[PDB]
Amino acid sequence: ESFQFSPSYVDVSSISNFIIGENEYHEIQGSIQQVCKDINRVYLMESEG
Amino acid sequence: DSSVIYRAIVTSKFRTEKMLNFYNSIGSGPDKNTIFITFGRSEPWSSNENEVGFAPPYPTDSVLGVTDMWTHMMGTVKVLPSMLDAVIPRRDWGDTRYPDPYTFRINDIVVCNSAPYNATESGAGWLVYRCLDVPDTGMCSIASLTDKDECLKLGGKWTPSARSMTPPEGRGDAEGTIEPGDGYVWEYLFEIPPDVSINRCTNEYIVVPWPEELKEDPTRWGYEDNLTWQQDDFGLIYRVKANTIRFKAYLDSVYFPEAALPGNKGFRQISIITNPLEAKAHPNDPNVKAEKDYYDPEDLMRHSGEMIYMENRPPIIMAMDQTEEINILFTF
Amino acid sequence: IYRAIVTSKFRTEKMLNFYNSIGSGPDKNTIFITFGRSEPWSSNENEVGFAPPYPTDSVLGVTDMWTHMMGTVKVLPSMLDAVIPRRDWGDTRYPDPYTFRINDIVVCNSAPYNATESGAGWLVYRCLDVPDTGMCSIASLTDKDECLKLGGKWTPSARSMTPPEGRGDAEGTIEPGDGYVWEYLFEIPPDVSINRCTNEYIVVPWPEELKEDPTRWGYEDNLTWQQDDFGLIYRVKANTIRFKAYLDSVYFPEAALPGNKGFRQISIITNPLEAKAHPNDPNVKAEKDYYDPEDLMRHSGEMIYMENRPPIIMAMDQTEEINILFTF
Amino acid sequence: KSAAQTEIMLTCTDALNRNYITIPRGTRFLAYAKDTSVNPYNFVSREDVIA
Repeated sequence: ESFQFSPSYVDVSSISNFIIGENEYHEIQGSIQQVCKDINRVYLMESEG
Repeated sequence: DSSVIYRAIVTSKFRTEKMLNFYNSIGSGPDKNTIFITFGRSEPWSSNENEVGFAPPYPTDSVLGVTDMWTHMMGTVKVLPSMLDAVIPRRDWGDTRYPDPYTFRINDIVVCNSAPYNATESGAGWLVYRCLDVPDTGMCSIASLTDKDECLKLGGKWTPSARSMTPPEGRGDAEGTIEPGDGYVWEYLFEIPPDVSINRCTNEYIVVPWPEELKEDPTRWGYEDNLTWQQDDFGLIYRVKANTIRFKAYLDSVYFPEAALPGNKGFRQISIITNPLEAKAHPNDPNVKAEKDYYDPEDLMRHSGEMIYMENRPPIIMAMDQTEEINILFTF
Repeated sequence: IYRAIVTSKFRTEKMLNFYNSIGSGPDKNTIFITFGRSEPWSSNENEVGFAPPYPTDSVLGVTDMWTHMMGTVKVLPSMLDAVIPRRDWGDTRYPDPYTFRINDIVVCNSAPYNATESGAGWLVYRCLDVPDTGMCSIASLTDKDECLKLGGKWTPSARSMTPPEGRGDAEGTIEPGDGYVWEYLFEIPPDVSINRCTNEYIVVPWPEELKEDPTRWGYEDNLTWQQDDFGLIYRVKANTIRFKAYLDSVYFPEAALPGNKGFRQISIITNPLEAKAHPNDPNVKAEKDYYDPEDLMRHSGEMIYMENRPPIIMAMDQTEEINILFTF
Repeated sequence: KSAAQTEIMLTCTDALNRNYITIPRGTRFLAYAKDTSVNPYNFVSREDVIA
C-alpha cells in the first residue's frame, strides 16, 4: 500500500523500492553421515535442488 | 601516597549465574532447598492501618523478630521450581502506552507478535528482538557530543532521532532492516510460543526460558535454528542477561479456612521460609523436610529451616471463594 | 504502603548454594582464574599512585581480556571457605583490644597474649553483654539499657578482664563478675587455623565439612535440640567467601621468563570447555588445574569478575598467591 | 493556519552514482504561485526521502 502509481514512471527501481515482496533467509537442514569412516572427511555441496 | 590502586568489576552475568544456581538449589526432597511462604497477623498494625497513606512498621530481623513473625503466622505454602522463572522487562514494538514505541536505543530488547498493532506475522507466538543499532541522527546522553558515533566512541548512551518504521523481523541472525534502509538494526533472539506468553507473560515482563527447559525443546522456543558454534549452548539467558526471577504462588481459602472466614481482618505481613522441618511429637525424632503444599503453622516445627525474607503490609483481607495470587521477583 | 526485608542470613544462603554449585566434573560449576595483559597500561603504569583504567564489561571488553589472557587456574571447592573478620582478645596493636561490643565475635587462644589455654585450637566467642558504663552511638542517651532499648549502638567504658572461656552456653564470666558476658560457639582445630587463617579473617567451617567432625571443630558439644543442626554458619552470619588460588611459574614458564613486565589484570572464569580440533566434537569441561588460554576454547565458560591492576611482574621460581573475597 | 501541501516527483541524477540515493528533509524549492506577488514561495521537503 501507500504509493500511488498513476501514469507516472519509466523507472523499474523506484517501484522496486518496495514492490512489497519478500527477502532472504537461512535454514539448517538435517544431520550428516560420513561417506566413509569420518564425517570431518566429507564435504558438502548443494545445488538449488 | 597510595602505592597500589586497582580496579575490578563483576559482570552482570554473575547476577544471572547466581540465579541459575539459585534456581538449581530448590530441591525436590533431598539436599536442595525447599521453600515455604507464609502470611499472618490478623492483628491490626494500628487503628490507622485502614486509612490512606498508612505504612505498616518496617519489619524487624532478629531471633525476636523471627519469633513474632513466626508467632502470628496464619498459613504456609510450598513452591515448586516450575513456578520460578527468569524474566526480563517486556518491551513491545509500537506500543503506545509506554514512551517512544517507535524509538529504540542500542541493545534494547523488543518483543514482536505480542499485540495486534505489534504483530507482523500470524500463526506464530511472540518474538523477541534486541536492537543493535539505532538511527545515526539523535542525541547523546553526554551533552558534549552531537554525533551518535562520536557519542558511542566515548561510550555515552545515544538516543536516535528517527523512529522505527517497522517492527523488526526475521529469524535471521543479523537482520534488522539492513538493506533497503533504516537507522535501526535489530537482533533476533528466539520466538515465544503463545500459551506460555498467555500464561506466564505479564505485559511489563516477558518470561525468559531456562537453559534446562530449553534443552528439552529448542524449537518450541524457536531457538533450534541457530548457529551457536559452541554446539548445544541453550545458555540463552546469558545472552539476554536476565537478572530477575519471578516467584509465582497461588493462595486459596480452602487450605486455611480459618484465616479466610468472614470478618478476618486479614493478614498484615508476609514471610517466606526455606527448608523448614515438620512438627514432631518427640524432639529426639529425626527432622523431616516438608513436602505438602500448605501446612497450618502448627504442622511445621517451630523455627525449623531459615526464613530469608520478611514483609509487612497494610492488612490484606483474604476471603473464601476468592482466589488470590502473589508474585515476588528477584534481581540477584 | 508496605515494608519488607531480607534476612542477613540470605547473604549466607547465597554462598551455601554458590558453595554447593562448584561442581567436580558434571553439571555443576567449575571455576578458572586467569591473568593476562603483559601489555603496559601506560608508561606511568609502574609509578606510584597509578590506577589502571576502570574496567569495561562488554563482549568487546571480554574479548580483549580474553585476548591477552596469559594463564588459567582452576579452583577446588576446598579452596573456598566461609570467613569472618578476625578479632582477637587483648591485641595491643589495634584499638580497644579489651573493649568489646555486643554480638562481636572474639577469637581466643590465637596468640600468647590471647592464649588462655594450651592444647586446644582457636576458640570463637561472641560477646552477648557489655559493661553497663559506656557510650551510646546516639549522643542523646546516657544509658546503655536505654540506648539499646531504643536500639542505638552502645560503646562500653569498661574493658574485659580476660578473654572468655568454657564450652558452656553463656559463660560469661557472668557469676563472679565482669561487664562482658560470653557465648561459646565452636573451637577451631590448629591445622586448619594456621593454613587457612588470614590475620584479618578467620576461616569459618562449612556445614558439610562440619557434618564430618563436630569435634574437630569443637561443635560436637552443643545442645542443638534439632538433632544434627550444623547450620552453624547461620549463627555467625558469614556473608563472605575467600577464594584461595595458587599461581606457579612452572605451569606457565613463558610468562615466567626473565624480563616480563608482568600481567596487568586478572579474570576468573566458570565452566569453560576444552579446545577441540573439530568444532563438531563434543564439548569438554576443564578438569586440569591450569590451561594455557590456548588449550581452552575461545570465549568458553563465563567470567563473572574482571579486574585491572598496576602491572605485577611474575618471575620463575617465584611463587605468587591470590586471595579473593566475595561479599554476597 | 495550514501550509501549502503538494507532492512532486523530481527527476535527478546522482553524480556519485551511488545506486542508493536520498533527498534530505527540508530541501528548498522556489514556488511561483499564481501571482498575488511575483516572489517565489519556498517549499521545503517535509522529510527526507530515499531513491
